[PDB]
Amino acid sequence: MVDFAFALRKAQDTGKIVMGARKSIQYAKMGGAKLIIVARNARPDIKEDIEYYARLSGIPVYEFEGTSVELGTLLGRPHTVSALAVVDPGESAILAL
Amino acid sequence: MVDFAFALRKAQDTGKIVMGARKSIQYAKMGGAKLIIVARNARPDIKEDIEYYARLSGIPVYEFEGTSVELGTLLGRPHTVSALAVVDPGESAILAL
Repeated sequence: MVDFAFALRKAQDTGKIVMGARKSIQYAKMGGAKLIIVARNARPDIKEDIEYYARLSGIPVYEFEGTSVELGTLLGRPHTVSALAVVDPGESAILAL
Repeated sequence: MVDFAFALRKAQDTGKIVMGARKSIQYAKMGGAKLIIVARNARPDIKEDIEYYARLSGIPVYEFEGTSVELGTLLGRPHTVSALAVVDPGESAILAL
């Protein structure tokens, strides 16, 4: 990952992202996302859940170094965000390896 | 992941793959691979190790449903293979989501 916060902003403004543990799980499970992002302190059960389905389908998982509070802030949401999925990167390089 | 065994064969024959736990760890750690594959029964410490570094860099990890013995067989190696990395997919669709 390169310049995560910038890449995330670019995806959010120009692409399509979906926020929340359940929705991200639905994606890791069913497909339909290009990348799942988890907060470092996302509750263990949620992280393991996402990680299991992500390995099942080969969807990449990226751990945001910071907290669910910091991730919510980065996303401009009035609440914590523990996980999200990138459905379309838009003009972002967030998927670049 | 779609038609894993076929996709893997195509990457192996037309792209670049690297086999082994240490080499895959080096990739998950330093970048340079597009996908890490782990056998279902790869020893837990090795899986966790790869999985940690993969999350650090957002490199996708795919779990092969079968054993390290079966994975070695699939790769035509005379030994078990617990993990590998796809450096170049070649003509393969192994990276498609």
